[PDB]
Amino acid sequence: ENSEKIKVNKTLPYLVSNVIELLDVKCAVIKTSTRQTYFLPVIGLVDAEKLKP
Amino acid sequence: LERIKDYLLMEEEFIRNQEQKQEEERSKVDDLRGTPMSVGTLEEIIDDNHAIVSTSVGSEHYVSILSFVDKDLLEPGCSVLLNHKVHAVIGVLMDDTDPLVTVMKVEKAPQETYADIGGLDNQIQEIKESVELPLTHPEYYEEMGIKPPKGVILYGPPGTGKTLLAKAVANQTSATFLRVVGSELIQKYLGDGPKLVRELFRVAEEHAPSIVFIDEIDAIGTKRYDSNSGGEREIQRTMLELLNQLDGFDSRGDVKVIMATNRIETLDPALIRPGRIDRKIEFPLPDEKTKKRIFQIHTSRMTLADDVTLDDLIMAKDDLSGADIKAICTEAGLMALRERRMKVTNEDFKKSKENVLYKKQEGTPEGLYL
Amino acid sequence: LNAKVRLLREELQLLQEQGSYVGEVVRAMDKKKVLVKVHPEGKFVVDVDKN
Amino acid sequence: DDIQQLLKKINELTGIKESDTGLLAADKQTLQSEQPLQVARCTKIINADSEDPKYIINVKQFAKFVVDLSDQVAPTDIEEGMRVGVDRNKYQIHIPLPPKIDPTVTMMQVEEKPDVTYSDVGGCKEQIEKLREVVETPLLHPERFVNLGIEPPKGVLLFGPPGTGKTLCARAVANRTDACFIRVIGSELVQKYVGEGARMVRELFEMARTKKACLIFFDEIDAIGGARFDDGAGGDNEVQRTMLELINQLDGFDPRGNIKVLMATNRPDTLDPALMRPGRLDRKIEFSLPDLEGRTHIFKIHARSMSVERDIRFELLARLCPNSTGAEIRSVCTEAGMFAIRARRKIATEKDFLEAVNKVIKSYAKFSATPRYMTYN
Ligand SMILES: Nc1ncnc2c1ncn2[C@@H]1O[C@H](COP(=O)(O)OP(=O)(O)OP(=O)(O)O)[C@@H](O)[C@H]1O
Repeated sequence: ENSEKIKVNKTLPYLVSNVIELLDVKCAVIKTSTRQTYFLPVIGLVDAEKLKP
Repeated sequence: LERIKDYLLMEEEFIRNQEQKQEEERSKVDDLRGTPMSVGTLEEIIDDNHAIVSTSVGSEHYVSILSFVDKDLLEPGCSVLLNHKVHAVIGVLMDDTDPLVTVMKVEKAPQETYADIGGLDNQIQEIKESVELPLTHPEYYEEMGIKPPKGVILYGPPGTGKTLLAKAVANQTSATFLRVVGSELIQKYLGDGPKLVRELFRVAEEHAPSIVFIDEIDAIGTKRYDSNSGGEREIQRTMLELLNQLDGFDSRGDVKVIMATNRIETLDPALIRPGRIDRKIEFPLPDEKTKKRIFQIHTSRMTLADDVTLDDLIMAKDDLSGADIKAICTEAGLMALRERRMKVTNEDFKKSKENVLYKKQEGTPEGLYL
Repeated sequence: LNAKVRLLREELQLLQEQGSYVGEVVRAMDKKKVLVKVHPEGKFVVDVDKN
Repeated sequence: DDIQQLLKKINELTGIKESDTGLLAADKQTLQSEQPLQVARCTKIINADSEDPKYIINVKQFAKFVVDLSDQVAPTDIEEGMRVGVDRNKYQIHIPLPPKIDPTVTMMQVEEKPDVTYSDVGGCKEQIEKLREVVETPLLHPERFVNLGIEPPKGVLLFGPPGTGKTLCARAVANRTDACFIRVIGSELVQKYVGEGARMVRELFEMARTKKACLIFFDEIDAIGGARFDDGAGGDNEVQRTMLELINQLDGFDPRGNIKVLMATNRPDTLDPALMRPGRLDRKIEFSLPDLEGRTHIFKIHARSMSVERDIRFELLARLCPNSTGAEIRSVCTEAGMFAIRARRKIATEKDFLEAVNKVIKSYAKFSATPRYMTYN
């Protein structure tokens, strides 16, 4: 998982950007720098509590 | 029935206009160039031949240039052509001006020389010395030491044919004629419209001797009044760019401006100043002698009865414009056709003047008073 | 008659082909090259078809 | 009809001629290597991290990309806040990119020198003197100002009736400036995108700051949003932001520093109050209609090139011009030559100018210039 995480951050489509909001069914909504908003059913590899809206 | 020969000449001319690769070198360039090539701005030049190129997508990757004909023409702000996929500079930069500017250029003038115009001979003299004469005989101006006047304004009441003088200039001009209305700068986008004024002038400089006609200049520049309501016309910015082009730093090279306004008082003082309009031409309503020539020219190519008295119509009614004379001649022909006479009687001309002049009502009680 | 109707459906295999972009020609140059601006993109030099 | 046939026959002959007429190593080995060579799209670095650098770069509209350095690069060479080129396929900074020149701002710089001496401008010695110590003497000899401990104004506004000579003086300063002269295109500052022009104004000052001692000529200040009605409609909101950006960069929180600003306006009243306020523009050099000594001098300079009889009296001609701008006086000289050309006399005479003086002023609908009223004698 760590090797995939390193490759994805390095990859061009990582698109790091702020989370618009935090949701629970544990979920997140992220607006990428491309200005496209995506809702992820799983909040992500990083801890949900650690993540801040 | 000589019309058939004339129609054939027109069709043949269109056919002539319609009828207007290296074994290895061209084929190699054809392979090098993509089937689709996208043209984009050049931002930076690098000696390695990989030069940054700006694009609508903004991919500015340094890209190699391999132009067989020449690659030394690259300059900042040049529109380079790039492959759709590789994005390398394909070759010599595309060199075409904006489409709106292309429409203004005129290659054919329908009217002939100053012959059709009658009684504006003083006005013809001024336009010729400013426009036709400097090009035909440049030596006279140099010997005098005078630099030829480059700007003219034609101001007159409606229907004095200020445009006719401009059409006549187009008929006999070495210079490329760009015909742009003053009301053709309504660009909605903020900016763009002042930039279009810059575009028209840059093309004129590119074509070297050029004559610019701006009919109805009242719309582009009037008063330079304050924003007031705060709508902000932005037209004042457009006029200021024209003012800059005519005499605002640098030089105008060899471009001559002809401008026509029904009302000259409204026009802002800065635009109508020596250095932007060195010579000013006034078209007055035709008097008697000028009317005689115009009436003859309009009736020259129509059947005329001996009975008709051209002098009687001109002397009896005073105030009719040169255009009004043409309308009387067209109306008189229609009046005769009603009686099925191709020939035009004096009676027809008398009826015609009355019909054309029915909308012109002027004056109040200023009769007994003075 | 049945062959004709099924052949029309075989003709409908054409609907699958992707539509060509619609663009306005800014100007034309010689050697089968035209300058056409794409409707949402930028100027493209294109190779004219034989037709 | 036969003559028309001759032209049609000529066209047919041309048609027959057209139909009858119908009946470098770069393009070689280099192309084979060039097609494989990959592209590197430009992007701007914003930050760096410890251990794996993981530099995060905004492409220019795409996204913040966490791209590692390319294998064939030096980590020290890649720097924070530096333009870089990242290959899309390899997602790494293959080569760093040099800082953007921003050529449009570079284009406005005069670069060339207009060939007009101060001698050609005439009848405004006082206006020339005022410009000299805000443009040439402070830059050429700053020591004198320092000796009195007096700072130069560092700003100038030229205003006057149209055709007075405001721009002519400005081109003359450009000829002998001995420092960068930056003529500003007013239309260029207005831009389609919101505040895109405001970004350019920051660049204008940045370019000015990089060069040492430079003068920026904002001719037609009215074009650069020189008003602040700022109404609720806010039609000029984009330009108003551009104007304010110029005002702050001009002065406040560290001003021009070494930049002298020359602004020329036909209508001074329209200019926004904040720009008019001094500090932004300390001097207010208004150009004025020339006096009789000035009117004679402008006539003499304009007519020196023209061939004329040596006995002409410019003083009489200037007197006959009651209130004439320099351009109108130039118009009299050119018009006088045109009358001589009309009569085909190579050497002009005093009478030719008098006819021109009537033509340039009286013949124009001034009304005051042409007298039908006996009223006063
Ligand atoms: N004092 C003068 N000495 C010499 N030439 C002059 C003088 N005043 C005006 N001119 C002439 O007028 C023109 C110079 O006009 P200039 O470039 O100064 O713009 P302007 O008309 O004053 O500016 P604006 O349109 O903004 O009011 C040239 O033809 C120049 O020869």
